[PDB]
Amino acid sequence: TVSHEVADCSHLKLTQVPDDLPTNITVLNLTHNQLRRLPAANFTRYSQLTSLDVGFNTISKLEPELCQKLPMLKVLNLQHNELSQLSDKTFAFCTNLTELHLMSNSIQKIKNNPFVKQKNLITLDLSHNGLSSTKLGTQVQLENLQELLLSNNKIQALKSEELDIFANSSLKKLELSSNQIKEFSPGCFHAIGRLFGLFLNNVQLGPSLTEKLCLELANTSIRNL
RNA sequence: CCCCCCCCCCCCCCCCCCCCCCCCCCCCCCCCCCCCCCCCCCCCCCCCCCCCCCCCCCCCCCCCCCCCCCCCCCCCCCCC
Repeated sequence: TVSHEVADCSHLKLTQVPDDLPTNITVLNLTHNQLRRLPAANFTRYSQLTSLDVGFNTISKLEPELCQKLPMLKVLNLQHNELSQLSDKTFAFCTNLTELHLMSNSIQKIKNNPFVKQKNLITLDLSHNGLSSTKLGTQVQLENLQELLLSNNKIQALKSEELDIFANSSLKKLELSSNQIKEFSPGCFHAIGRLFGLFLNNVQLGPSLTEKLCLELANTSIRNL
């Protein structure tokens, strides 16, 4: 685990996090490991981190006390894990995050409300998940959100009520690639506050569905398609 | 030569309630085993593409060297 300012533990087959590192480290990387559990009790010493890349590992579920100890954590990477369950208190105490990757966690459904308790989030990733609807909450949140990725999901319909959350959000990227959406609801994109870019790569529309898509983009601020 | 009415004690049967003890079924939680699917760690094997390295072979170019063939010149000498 070589580290001078950047802490790297890539491809080192770690089972538990190390406990001998400088306190003032900002980024700590443990990609490509098998941290089966990530206890919060081992991070008493680690309280000055900003980015935490713990992706490509085998974490089952997370605890609220993990980011209690981190008041300055800003990047939280959970790529290729088993975090299939989310709760209101999963990301409650930590709200300074501006980056949150959840690619390939086999997330099935968003139950009630995982993302109100943060307002400074910028980029949200939900690629390679089992989501079938774009509903991520009940009320309106993610005011400062700009980047949203939902590629390689199992979404077949893009309903207007599913995007009522983003009535006051400026979104520059809606990554909905590799999802077999076959129905478009009126006002689905008008519910979005500020839509700037739509990405529908590898998605089977056809000419008629493309025409309906363009009709649904009437009177909006889209820049890229 | 008889019936009736009171009372004690002990029975038997029947309905209700409360106890233990057990059986069957079911619920909840936990453990073990088997099967299916998925993720990650490595160490890899096979195939294709791309890039280089060595050696070698064919063809070509350039510079030659030797030999053969042809032509010209210089000097010397004869024939009529």
